[PDB]
Amino acid sequence: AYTKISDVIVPELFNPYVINTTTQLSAFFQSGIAATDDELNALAKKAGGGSTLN
Amino acid sequence: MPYWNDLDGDSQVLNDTDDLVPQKINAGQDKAVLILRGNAWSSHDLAATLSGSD
Repeated sequence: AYTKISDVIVPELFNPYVINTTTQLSAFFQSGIAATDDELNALAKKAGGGSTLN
Repeated sequence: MPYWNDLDGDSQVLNDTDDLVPQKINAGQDKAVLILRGNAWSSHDLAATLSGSD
């Protein structure tokens, strides 16, 4: 009568992973803050570690 | 088909006399469906030769 799809075997499939980025897109740049001085530089790099000057 | 949701979490206070802890990743799932349709309809004959066209 019938070979009747019931009998034959049905495989499955996959495909490689893909990244998905959850996002609250967040900037609030550019604004304050930006555009640094060099005096805070003299508070940043070694030598003369912090805390901050006056 | 799968996916990897992006990392997130709070930072920690970098401080001596204490250490840090790692954090983790996940995976996710996706599906679809395969569908199929179709049909067939007849014609007549003698009515075609009687009625002036096919």
